[PDB]
Amino acid sequence: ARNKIALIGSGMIGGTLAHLAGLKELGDVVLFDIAEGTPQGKGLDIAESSPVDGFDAKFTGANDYAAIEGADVVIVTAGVPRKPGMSRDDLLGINLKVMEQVGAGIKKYAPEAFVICITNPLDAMVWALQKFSGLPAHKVVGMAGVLDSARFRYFLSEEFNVSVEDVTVFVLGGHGDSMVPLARYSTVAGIPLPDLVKMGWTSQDKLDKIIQRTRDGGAEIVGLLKTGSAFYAPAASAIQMAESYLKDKKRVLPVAAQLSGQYGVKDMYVGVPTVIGANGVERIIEIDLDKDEKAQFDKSVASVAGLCEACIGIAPSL
Amino acid sequence: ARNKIALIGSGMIGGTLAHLAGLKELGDVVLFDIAEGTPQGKGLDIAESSPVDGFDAKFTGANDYAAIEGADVVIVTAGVPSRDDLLGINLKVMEQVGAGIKKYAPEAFVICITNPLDAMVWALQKFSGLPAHKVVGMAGVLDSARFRYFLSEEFNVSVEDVTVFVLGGHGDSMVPLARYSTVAGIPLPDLVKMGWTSQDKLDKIIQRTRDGGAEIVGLLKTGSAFYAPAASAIQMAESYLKDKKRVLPVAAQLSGQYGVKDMYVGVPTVIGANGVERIIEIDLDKDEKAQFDKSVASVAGLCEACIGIAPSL
Amino acid sequence: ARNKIALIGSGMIGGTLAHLAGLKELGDVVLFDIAEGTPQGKGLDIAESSPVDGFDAKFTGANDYAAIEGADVVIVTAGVPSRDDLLGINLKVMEQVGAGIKKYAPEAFVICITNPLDAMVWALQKFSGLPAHKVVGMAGVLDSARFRYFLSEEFNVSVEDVTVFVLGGHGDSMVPLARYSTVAGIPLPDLVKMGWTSQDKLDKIIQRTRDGGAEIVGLLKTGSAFYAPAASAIQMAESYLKDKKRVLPVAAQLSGQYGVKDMYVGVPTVIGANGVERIIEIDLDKDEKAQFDKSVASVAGLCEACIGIAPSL
Amino acid sequence: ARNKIALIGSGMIGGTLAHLAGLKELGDVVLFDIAEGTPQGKGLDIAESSPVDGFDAKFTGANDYAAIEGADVVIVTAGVPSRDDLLGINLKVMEQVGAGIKKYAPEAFVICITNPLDAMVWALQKFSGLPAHKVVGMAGVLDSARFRYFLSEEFNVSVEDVTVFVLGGHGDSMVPLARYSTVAGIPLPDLVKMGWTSQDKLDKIIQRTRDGGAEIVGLLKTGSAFYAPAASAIQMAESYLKDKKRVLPVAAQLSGQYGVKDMYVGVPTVIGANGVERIIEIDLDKDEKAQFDKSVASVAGLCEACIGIAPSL
Ligand SMILES: NC(=O)c1ccc[n+]([C@@H]2O[C@H](COP(=O)([O-])OP(=O)(O)OC[C@H]3O[C@@H](n4cnc5c(N)ncnc54)[C@H](O)[C@@H]3O)[C@@H](O)[C@H]2O)c1
Ligand SMILES: NC(=O)c1ccc[n+]([C@@H]2O[C@H](COP(=O)([O-])OP(=O)(O)OC[C@H]3O[C@@H](n4cnc5c(N)ncnc54)[C@H](O)[C@@H]3O)[C@@H](O)[C@H]2O)c1
Ligand SMILES: NC(=O)c1ccc[n+]([C@@H]2O[C@H](COP(=O)([O-])OP(=O)(O)OC[C@H]3O[C@@H](n4cnc5c(N)ncnc54)[C@H](O)[C@@H]3O)[C@@H](O)[C@H]2O)c1
Ligand SMILES: NC(=O)c1ccc[n+]([C@@H]2O[C@H](COP(=O)([O-])OP(=O)(O)OC[C@H]3O[C@@H](n4cnc5c(N)ncnc54)[C@H](O)[C@@H]3O)[C@@H](O)[C@H]2O)c1
Repeated sequence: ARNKIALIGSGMIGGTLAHLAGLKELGDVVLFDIAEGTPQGKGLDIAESSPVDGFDAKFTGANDYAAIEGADVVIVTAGVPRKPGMSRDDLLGINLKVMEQVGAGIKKYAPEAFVICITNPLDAMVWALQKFSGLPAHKVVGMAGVLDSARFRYFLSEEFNVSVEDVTVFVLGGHGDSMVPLARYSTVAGIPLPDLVKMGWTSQDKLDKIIQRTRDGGAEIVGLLKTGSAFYAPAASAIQMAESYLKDKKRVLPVAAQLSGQYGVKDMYVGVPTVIGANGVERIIEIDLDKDEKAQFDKSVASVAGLCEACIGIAPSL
Repeated sequence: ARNKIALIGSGMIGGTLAHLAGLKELGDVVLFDIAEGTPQGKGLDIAESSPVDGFDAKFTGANDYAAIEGADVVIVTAGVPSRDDLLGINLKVMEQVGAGIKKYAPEAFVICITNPLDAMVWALQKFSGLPAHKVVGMAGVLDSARFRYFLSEEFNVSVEDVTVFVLGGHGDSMVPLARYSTVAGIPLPDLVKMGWTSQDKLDKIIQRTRDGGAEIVGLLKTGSAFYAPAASAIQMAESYLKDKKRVLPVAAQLSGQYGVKDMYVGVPTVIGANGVERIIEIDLDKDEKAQFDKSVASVAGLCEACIGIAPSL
Repeated sequence: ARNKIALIGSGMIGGTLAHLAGLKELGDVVLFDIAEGTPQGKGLDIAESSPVDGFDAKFTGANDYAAIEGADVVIVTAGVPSRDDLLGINLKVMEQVGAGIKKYAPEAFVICITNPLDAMVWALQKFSGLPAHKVVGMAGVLDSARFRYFLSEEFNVSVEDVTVFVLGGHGDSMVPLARYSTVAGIPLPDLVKMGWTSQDKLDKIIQRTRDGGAEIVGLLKTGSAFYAPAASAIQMAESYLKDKKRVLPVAAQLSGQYGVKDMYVGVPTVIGANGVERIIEIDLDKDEKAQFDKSVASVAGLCEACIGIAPSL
Repeated sequence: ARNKIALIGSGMIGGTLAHLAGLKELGDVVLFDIAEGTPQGKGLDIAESSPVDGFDAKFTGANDYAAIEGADVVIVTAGVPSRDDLLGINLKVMEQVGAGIKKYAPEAFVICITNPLDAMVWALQKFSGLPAHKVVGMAGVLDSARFRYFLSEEFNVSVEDVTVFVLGGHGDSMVPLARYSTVAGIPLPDLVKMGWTSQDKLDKIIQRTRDGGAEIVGLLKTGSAFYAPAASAIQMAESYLKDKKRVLPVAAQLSGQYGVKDMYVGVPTVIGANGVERIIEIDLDKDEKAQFDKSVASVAGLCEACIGIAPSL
């Protein structure tokens, strides 16, 4: 029988996840949304594209959670944006409620799924989502690092004029100010960035500007598109996480995972390097940070706790 | 020198074309549009996604036609969605696009998607002045894709083992040939005799193909199909770039085949490094010929109208 | 957990099978053989190739059947290349492989490539006791692959657009159906009428497909074909593993279809997660029916020769 | 047109190159060899496989160098498995191969695989007289692949998340840099501290990488590795053909970098549409410098023996 992949949210990222899941033959897809028609339409559109490329996959649009029954992977993009100066508490209120509905859906119909959360704000929403759903935490993760890592790698490849395949980056934490990059564990062909700077490939000021561009990467795309946000690279990033699970690949990926002691964090979701295989998060890799790195990490973890506490405020259920 | 692909139009189809061209490593990509920001944002988003799968391609977003200079392939989705109003709006778009290509990409293989397809690609090759064998319209591959998918469902077999044969345009102007459509080489009428489905059901599947575009519009509400149309045009671009010589149903200029001259019609073509290298002229029976003729006459009308807006044609 | 694919025999075909399974990411691979060193060697070599393209798959070489335990797919190329000496040697190999499969991989989909194919797959399902819908032989896809390749060269079109239809086995036992072979849905006889080729040329192509294996042996001198056969089996494996429901010519057990019972014969099948899910039974004309029966009678003879050797059957 | 890839040598490596080149749609392929039938047979066998997977590529087996005319990439495996006797035999081959490339493919990117590699590639570019930035030796990619595979097993992670950095050639001439080899950006020496492994186990993996080729020869008994060597050369070719600018360890001509002039050594290179577009010059510590200089000295030694046997150089 084929793997089944449910996508909870059929907006621009949802649709892109479906298309990539077909192209890559990851299994049958269910596109779920509250909007009537959108998931049916995209699903059929993608299904109609399939003979051109030759992949055999079912695409079902649904407005009911029962459609996701037995899904091997669920990818959650359902939620609302920060439109445009609405409150920070307003946002959390709407998306926490969505995390509660989705969490009930998955618990009922797809309890054994590997769940990948994309909904913002990520570190909090994925934390709310595993509490609300009750799934084992090693089976519920947030996508954030792979995306930041993709942007950073892309910018470095431009800066150095080498393949994106030969750039490696190491990032912890979440997006924006919460990102904690390690330049010293980032490389071209294994040559660490500091050594590349020593050799003149680029300057420290330029590397810093590239790191900042990475922090602001989501907002840059918003600024160019105006009416929506990034969907191609976010979709690609989550599909890479799903693929590592489906194929038991044991990729080492930066993902929002539940820490239970590591880096001195407990009962919370933080962007860390994880090995993702057929049993979800199989190992969380604990590096030995230096004093500056530790400071920035502890600052990032504290900022995420603050958000989680705001969520407990609005939804004390948690 | 990488191949260069220019996408004129950075809407939903344009973006999907760019993503596929990236994923399939077809070359560097330029997203053109009149709307500032959109091409640039989609291009950067796709570029940023590239480390994930590891394709190396440049994605440039542009608002100036000069950006398409030297493009090996150009895919045109520009246009807007009164019959003589939409024609006049879209003809003017073909006019600009034609001028752009003439100036900056004269050696390109050009694939037109803008509706109404047969009239638009016909106008576009006149406006651009490019050799007709290098200017084609995508329509058949999309209709053929929908029809195969529906048959795949009905018969519960792989999409890869269904072949269908279509002439003409979309909707009422489509001319399918059941007898030249098959599963593993067994023609549809033989499949019906074997009990794989009924004629009534086959007829409904043909009708569903006719209405296929309107079906997706009714489900999406705010816009139209873009995955299957994007995939269909990429297939045509890929056959050119790789000199594959696939036999694809495409809007091409006929010059005597099927008794048609100086007109674009959906016909079976072999597409290779030289563009349209061959047009296949099949022997239509009486009823097929009548359907094909009605279809060509209807394309003739749209063209006559276009002449009566832009006498330049 | 990943799919597991067990390859019984690690010669040139087995190694190619392993490499293709790797590149296509069909799952973990077990190479099995008697020759010491060989399977462990090719497995390691392929494994060490894996970081280049980035596929993650285990390659285990083994000289003992226990390594194949729980295989989702087993592909058997084991055997040796007088007629009653060939049947005797390979019958004994089919017996050893069958008990191996019975003991360790009873739920596997099994694909037999050992010659003479139609008799050995029939022997293999009897010895193994596996359900028949789960034991098939590879022959039709290989013949069909060659035939399509020759036609693509003749017509100068993509291999993707040529479909051929073949029943029976290799050589003189092949029964091709020109009327169910096409280019983009146009049957070969109709392509002859358009002047794309002649009937003489088609006949030579058909004879070339009958002799296609001997041709490669005649070029190589010291061995036989392995790339096309390997690719052919992998397509079969893949349709099973991905539940594609491709319609493929395969040696399958008939039980009434075409008038044949308790015998394996090359027929069109639908291959999906349950193995052979349907045997397609087309309406043969009088001459096809006669050619089919002659081919079936010939296979009946080989099987009778086997029962005389191994009354177990 | 399509890219053209000429394979000089149609043994096990050459056939695998041709298979990979077809599968990955890198272009048309010419298999060359002095042996009659072999290249024709492998070419035909692979071509006959093409309809299964659907790649469109021509395969030509030839026994005359004129067949390679116009080749964009040439991959040389020609050769033979007394040290001065081996150098004498294989230098003869590089002279003949050099003469054919010079006459028929003077604009090719040439990838040399024939042993002993750093001497033979050096010799090949002198005999052929092609620009040095267009003639390279494949060695480092293969060592890097084995090394990354062994580490991937060691730590139970994807092969895609291991990076290794290697200078020099094979065996004792290899100069790995543990500090520039990683999992997910974490260097080998730090992994030891974090207790993921021990220094003693790293050392064994390094030694295993040095003996990797001999390890495969021991398992196969009667030949040497061909899957990983073929994958490695294809990666290099592909970086040229698709202008990827991959950072690959390759035998390249140094002209000052690392203190070496007019000699081929394994170094980090950026390979793009112009061949070796950059040679990366890292900052070696004193022990790495001594290791590297010892390795370079042993390559200079071989080149001198070569001049002994062929003063021409
Ligand atoms: N984490 C990251 O790295 C990252 C990057 C980019 C975007 N995002 C986030 O992804 C989310 C969506 O992305 P998008 O571009 O598809 O936006 P979108 O608004 O187009 O998608 C949201 C979809 O969710 C549906 N929805 C709304 N409420 C729902 C509910 N209660 N139940 C089920 N479905 C519901 C909507 O109908 C809509 O189709 C946003 O929250 C955005 O911030 C995250
Ligand atoms: N032939 C077929 O089978 C087929 C199928 C589906 C859709 N279509 C057609 O494809 C076209 C585009 O589809 P879409 O879904 O991407 O719509 P879309 O509106 O999302 O894309 C059109 C884009 O073109 C731009 N545009 C308008 N005028 C322009 C100009 N003069 N120069 C540059 N850009 C201009 C718009 O700003 C917009 O971004 C439509 O005409 C549609 O009917 C054809
Ligand atoms: N059916 C077809 O359409 C078709 C086409 C081409 C070739 N073939 C057949 O493919 C088969 C193998 O081709 P190849 O390239 O692998 O040749 P090969 O000799 O390289 O492979 C045969 C392998 O089987 C092993 N073997 C021998 N006896 C065994 C036993 N009792 N148990 C287990 N293993 C045993 C050998 O050690 C050898 O490694 C041949 O039988 C040939 O006739 C079939
Ligand atoms: N440098 C590396 O990293 C590396 C790694 C592995 C193997 N190798 C070497 O690669 C070479 C190829 O190995 P293989 O598996 O293909 O061996 P093989 O013996 O199977 O292939 C050699 C082929 O070259 C042919 N040949 C001999 N002399 C020739 C000539 N003058 N002109 C043209 N063809 C000639 C032979 O007929 C044969 O078909 C071997 O020399 C091996 O030592 C190098």
